[PDB]
Amino acid sequence: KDEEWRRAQREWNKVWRELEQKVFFKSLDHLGLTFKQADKKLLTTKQLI
DNA sequence: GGCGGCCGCTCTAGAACAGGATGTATATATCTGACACGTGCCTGGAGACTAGGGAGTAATCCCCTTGGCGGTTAAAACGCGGGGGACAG
Repeated sequence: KDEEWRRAQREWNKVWRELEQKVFFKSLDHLGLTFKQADKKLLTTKQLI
């Protein structure tokens, strides 16, 4: 059971890491995730007025 | 002495229960008639082979649906009045 759980963890490890490589940095971005819409919303004429 | 109130008595009726009735549930007896087993083929699938052609895969590309924004006014939702219909009878 230990050996099979170990190799199960081993081949799950690669997909786990490749998913976390693109997930973690985007997760750390909080304001920048909504920046693509907030910049369009707030850099307008009436907002600056 | 008269009358309202209370309790007992008999009348009546709803309902649970038992018995009769008639059309089906079964216990054999026996028929019987297709069921499946055996046989004899024999005719269509399978091994093997030849050839070729349509899709799997790779690449591209441009295109089209998803996410994502607001504006706005049409509309969903809430609530009040009420009114005509579903349903019990």
